Amino acid sequence: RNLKHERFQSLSFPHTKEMMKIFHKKFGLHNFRTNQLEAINAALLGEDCFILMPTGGGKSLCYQLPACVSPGVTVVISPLRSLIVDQVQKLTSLDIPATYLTGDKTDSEATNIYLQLSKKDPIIKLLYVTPEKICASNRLISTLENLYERKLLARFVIDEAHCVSQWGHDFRQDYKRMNMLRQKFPSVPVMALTATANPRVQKDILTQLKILRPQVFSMSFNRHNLKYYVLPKKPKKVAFDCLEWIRKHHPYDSGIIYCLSRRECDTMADTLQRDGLAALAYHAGLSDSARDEVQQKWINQDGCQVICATIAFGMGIDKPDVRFVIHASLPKSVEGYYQESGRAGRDGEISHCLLFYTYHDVTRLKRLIMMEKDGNHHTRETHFNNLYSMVHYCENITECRRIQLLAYFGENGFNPDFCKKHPDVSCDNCCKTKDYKTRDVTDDVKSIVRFVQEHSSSGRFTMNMLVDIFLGSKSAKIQSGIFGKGSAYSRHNAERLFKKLILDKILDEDLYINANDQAIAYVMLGNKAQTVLNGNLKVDFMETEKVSQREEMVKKCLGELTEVCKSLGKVFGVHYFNIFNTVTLKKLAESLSSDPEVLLQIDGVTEDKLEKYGAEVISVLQKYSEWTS
DNA sequence: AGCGTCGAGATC
DNA sequence: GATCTCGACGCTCTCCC
Ligand SMILES: Nc1ncnc2c1ncn2[C@@H]1O[C@H](COP(=O)(O)OP(=O)(O)O)[C@@H](O)[C@H]1O
Ligand SMILES: [Zn+2]
Repeated sequence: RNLKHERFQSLSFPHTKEMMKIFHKKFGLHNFRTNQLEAINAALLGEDCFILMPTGGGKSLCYQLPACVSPGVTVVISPLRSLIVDQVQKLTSLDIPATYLTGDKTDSEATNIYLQLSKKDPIIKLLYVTPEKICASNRLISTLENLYERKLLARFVIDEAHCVSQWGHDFRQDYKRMNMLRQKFPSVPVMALTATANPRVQKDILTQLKILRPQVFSMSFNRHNLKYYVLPKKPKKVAFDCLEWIRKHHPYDSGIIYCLSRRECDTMADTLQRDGLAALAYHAGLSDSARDEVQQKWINQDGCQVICATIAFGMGIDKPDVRFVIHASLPKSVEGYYQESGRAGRDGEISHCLLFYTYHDVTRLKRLIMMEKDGNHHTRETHFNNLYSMVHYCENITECRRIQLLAYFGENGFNPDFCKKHPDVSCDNCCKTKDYKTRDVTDDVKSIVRFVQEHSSSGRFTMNMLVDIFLGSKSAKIQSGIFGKGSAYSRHNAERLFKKLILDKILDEDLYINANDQAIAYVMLGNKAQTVLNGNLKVDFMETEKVSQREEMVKKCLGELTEVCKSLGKVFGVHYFNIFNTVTLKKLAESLSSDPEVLLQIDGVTEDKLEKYGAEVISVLQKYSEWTS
């Protein structure tokens, strides 16, 4: 399914002259990434395009570049004004005419937009818009209708297209009403983009939007620049480990910490602030005035380094230079973990994804499923399925996590040499230095299964009890059926081995509620236990035991350049990263050159940007002129 | 009633 | 010095918009 659009890879096309002209001089880029040239060409031939790329893939270019090289205006549908504002700010920073009708623009300002569009001489190529605006306001419609007639409606871009699927992680009703846009404007090319790896959703997007035979541009959803860590969660020193970790690796960079509840966010946020870390809580419990102040401070890096957010609310804001993302608890599913931690490092620079794990968090999350009241169906059983798939990600400490994540989406092709060919972004499992031998413990398992069967006739021994008992400890509750046999086993391997008999469907768990809300998991038996007792299924387990002077100047240079962007930001009324992105800055500093003939040969440096932001930047770069050796 | 935490003492 | 064990003591949160 990962096709090759050999037809669209040619530079022989008529538009190719002007397109490359805008690609080099307006955007300032030099080389296309995977499926970029193919997707761009296709869009410019009037084809219905469907873009599937992971975060940071390069989805923005697939519609932003065609709009610049097209008669008329491209109409882009986005789900949030926050996303819209960020993209328009990036575009206006390149002197590319664009604006938006989100709804919080007063009718007077709104009308000024409709004016520039009506002249039929519009200089504006990109018009971002929210879905309820199209649905509710028939004022917008009467404008578009005029553009269609003069053949100036270039195409309908549908950003975040996964919002149309009820099977998607972010469903929106107004996206269902997008089919009415194609009905009135059938001649107009439609383009859908998404960063969803879930194929069942990818398929559903096409079915719901009723796009007739599109060009499907797929890609490997492996996140090339994310370091995946799983770490042992000693509860109650999460904040300390986060504080310690952040200060060690990324003391002066923004990040996110995801917590299950609004309260735990406040708690996490509180602990960090009083120790001198710029942390704020972020969730739906905040007043609207508060919410706006948080995102002001976090996005612009003005008095807030870290937000402590609930998953639902954390999706609502973003910045491209998020250097780390920490999950304080255990995510509900692997797709969820992937999309959540995936939003780190959109700017393509290395970023870290830390999951704090303990199996205790499982029983908590297990009870949440039982409680909630939309209806206890055998679909909510699947919420349990996803959960088990998540634990597997955490318990698997040998197989490359990149393979594990992609395997969950069923991605085929990925080379397991990646972490080895790319040491700088290796995951923890491939980071783990030593080897381990797998042994057969069927003998040991039989005794165990027998033990549980005897005292169950729900359950009467939790995992901890069972481990203490089988470890031959002195905290053990009963020294009868298997006391002292896992004497060989450490309390690390004894633990994991017990975590692996609840993952092979060998021992299920009991969810008794307590004399209080925190539920306990008594151990029972798992269906497959007899296929083991039959003399059939075999079991296996795997016991687990200076800077140089020029390099010093680029650091100093890069330091000043960042603040200059921050200042230019407040002046031009724009986020600091919509001036120069992190990669642009990093390459500028490493040249130490003031020669514009060398600077324009760097990604992100354009004639316009080096003209209205140049003077301030070149001044700083002049100081290091005597170092460009 | 289970469960981390954590100081004191065993063990390497 | 660093990791383990024991066992007394203290806290346990139907989540998210
Ligand atoms: N082909 C490319 N060449 C150079 N830089 C690129 C390219 N594509 C994207 N980028 C850079 O990557 C950053 C984010 O890419 P973006 O298109 O926003 O990814 P996505 O839209 O998938 O989130 C942008 O700041 C842009 O400068
Ligand atoms: Zn790996």
